[PDB]
Amino acid sequence: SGISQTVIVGPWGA
Amino acid sequence: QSGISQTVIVGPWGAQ
Amino acid sequence: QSGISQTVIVGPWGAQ
Amino acid sequence: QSGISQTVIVGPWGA
Amino acid sequence: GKAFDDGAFTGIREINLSYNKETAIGDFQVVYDLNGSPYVGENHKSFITGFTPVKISLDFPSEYIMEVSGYTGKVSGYVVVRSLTFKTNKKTYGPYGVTSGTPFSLPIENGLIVGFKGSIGYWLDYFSMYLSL
Amino acid sequence: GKAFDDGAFTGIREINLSYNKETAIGDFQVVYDLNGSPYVGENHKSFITGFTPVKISLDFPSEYIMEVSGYTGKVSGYVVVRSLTFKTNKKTYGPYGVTSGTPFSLPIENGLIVGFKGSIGYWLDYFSMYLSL
Amino acid sequence: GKAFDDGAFTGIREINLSYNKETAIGDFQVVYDLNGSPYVGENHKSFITGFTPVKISLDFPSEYIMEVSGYTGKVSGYVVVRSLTFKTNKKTYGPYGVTSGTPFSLPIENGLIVGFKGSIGYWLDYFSMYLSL
Amino acid sequence: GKAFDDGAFTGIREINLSYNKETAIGDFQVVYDLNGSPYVGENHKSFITGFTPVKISLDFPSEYIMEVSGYTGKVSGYVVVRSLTFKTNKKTYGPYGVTSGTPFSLPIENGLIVGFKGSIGYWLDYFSMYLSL
Ligand SMILES: CC(=O)N[C@@H]1[C@@H](O[C@@H]2O[C@H](CO)[C@H](O)[C@H](O)[C@H]2O)[C@@H](O)[C@@H](CO)O[C@@H]1O
Ligand SMILES: CC(=O)N[C@@H]1[C@@H](O[C@@H]2O[C@H](CO)[C@H](O)[C@H](O)[C@H]2O)[C@@H](O)[C@@H](CO)O[C@@H]1O
Ligand SMILES: CC(=O)N[C@@H]1[C@@H](O[C@@H]2O[C@H](CO)[C@H](O)[C@H](O)[C@H]2O)[C@@H](O)[C@@H](CO)O[C@@H]1O
Ligand SMILES: CC(=O)N[C@@H]1[C@@H](O[C@@H]2O[C@H](CO)[C@H](O)[C@H](O)[C@H]2O)[C@@H](O)[C@@H](CO)O[C@@H]1O
Repeated sequence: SGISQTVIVGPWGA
Repeated sequence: QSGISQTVIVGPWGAQ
Repeated sequence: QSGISQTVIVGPWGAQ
Repeated sequence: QSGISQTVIVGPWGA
Repeated sequence: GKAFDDGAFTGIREINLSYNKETAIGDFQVVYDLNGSPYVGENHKSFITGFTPVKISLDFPSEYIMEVSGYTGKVSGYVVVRSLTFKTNKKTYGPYGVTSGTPFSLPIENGLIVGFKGSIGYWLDYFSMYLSL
Repeated sequence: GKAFDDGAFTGIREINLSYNKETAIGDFQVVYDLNGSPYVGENHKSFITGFTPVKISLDFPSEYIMEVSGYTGKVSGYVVVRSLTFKTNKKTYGPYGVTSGTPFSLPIENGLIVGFKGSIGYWLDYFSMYLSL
Repeated sequence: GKAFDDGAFTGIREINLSYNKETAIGDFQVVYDLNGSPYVGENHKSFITGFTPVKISLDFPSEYIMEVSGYTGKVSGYVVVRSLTFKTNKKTYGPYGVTSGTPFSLPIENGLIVGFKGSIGYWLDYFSMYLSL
Repeated sequence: GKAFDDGAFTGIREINLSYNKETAIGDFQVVYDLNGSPYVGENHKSFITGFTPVKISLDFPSEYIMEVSGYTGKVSGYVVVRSLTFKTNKKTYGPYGVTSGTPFSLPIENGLIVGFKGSIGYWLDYFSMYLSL
């Protein structure tokens, strides 16, 4: 894919 | 600017 | 897909 | 560190 | 609620939120840094009103978030974000909303928050943070 | 206690730890992946004994940690990590220790835990994680 | 020449450049992808005119650049970027300009070009690219 | 030839190679940094002998490669890497081998070479570099 990835933390809540 | 590669660090959880 | 960490890879220079 | 996100930069090519 | 995803940016310039002590977080909007240019993120508004407005102005680029903390809890039968706190290398912003429910804390040793995503209905249902070096 | 820092690796193959049902987490050791090969990390040991050992052997690379949660609390006048839980895309390992005090939670929507650092005295004082893509 | 730095984005949607069959590359502009939306970058114009314009429209996000190659050489006593070729997983776009002087090539095995910086006087003096996972 | 991949590390302490001033690059092996300690990477050997050895010992962490340049060309009907030059922030190492064929240049403005992969037959067939912040 041509979409740039980033580290994601979460979710917090529901 | 040094020759040591870095990474994201999350924490610390506990005594602070 | 896997629990193997990834890195930016540049090349190859040379054959293929 | 600072508040600016960093990225790998390759180059420059030319002058 | 309505899901949202601001995506990834160069950094954070300002956080805009709202809260009610009796409920939870109502508003969420971020002014990001984009390659040196401030970028006004989409306004993630509550479906309702009666919120106390908060503006978190950061001394970008020297001032950056070292910790995001807060509380989740049940408000009208929904598990939502009740309280938020933002700690920088300069000061502590918050707590904004009551410090009751389940605590959560994301301290940072290396890297930065570069973006937000989540859902807003009556209140902030959930959120996630984009982290980068 | 004594600080430790394993540094950054390519992934996680195994977690070896020990706990006490009345106190906290004691010893902490990781078998890392280093470029498709196991790398035995150093064993971070408590200054005391009496802990129950646990081996979290993972089906690397198909199995990887998605969440790390636990509790922080006071034991003999010291704030320590009382309990840990590791949820992969395949199973929940834990809780191990004492499910009392302030909870904490690290869900990861994108990226991996590639290393640990922290401090151990009589018990695990604190810990941090290295995250990478 | 006049330096530019578009900074970092989320990918590439379109490249607009101009060349002269006798000289080098003149104009350079990128329609970048930003968090799922197109983001029209600054037009980096040459100090002169008489250039042939070319639009490189990408089938984003399925189509992405795997290699950037070209030529650096001397035009009127200046080392400039004389030629440029954008190679995707679907098509080869080029060469654009004069394929004379010294070749350079950036093949990508993993990662993406997410930004451009450089300098433009009468011609493209030099350029760099931001690479991200 | 025989393919190889050392994967990713924390930096580079030393590069040990061999060349024949008549043909190309032969043997290639790297001493990496892994979390502050040296890690002797596998020895990637040439099928043939008669190469001039070279030890490129880096003043790690303050000295790091800022550019890898060289030449690719035909040797006995095969396409190989004929010469290599390593430019650091303190010194210039090389060229080593034959400075004939097609030149290539990989300068770095931001980030580090953290690993190598390639192939060795009678000579270094090709090579790729792991880049990281
Ligand atoms: C009209 C609307 O969008 N409803 C909101 C609620 O949304 C629901 O939230 C639950 C949470 O588990 C679940 O995701 C449902 O799919 C979703 O419709 C909720 O967000 C509340 C509280 O913030 O406000 C609205 O009523
Ligand atoms: C130094 C040592 O081995 N003693 C340990 C204790 O460490 C102390 O921890 C406190 C935390 O509030 C503070 O950081 C002190 O500087 C440090 O010496 C402690 O970790 C306890 C129980 O965990 O016993 C240890 O042996
Ligand atoms: C005023 C100006 O920038 N002139 C342009 C040239 O710029 C010079 O380029 C050399 C090249 O190494 C050097 O960087 C000088 O500092 C710089 O002034 C050059 O860019 C040419 C060719 O494109 O165009 C202008 O004349
Ligand atoms: C045993 C072996 O692989 N032989 C070496 C050659 O390898 C061949 O190279 C071609 C290149 O187009 C292709 O990759 C083949 O699959 C491969 O077998 C070659 O590397 C030479 C020179 O370097 O040495 C050996 O003979």
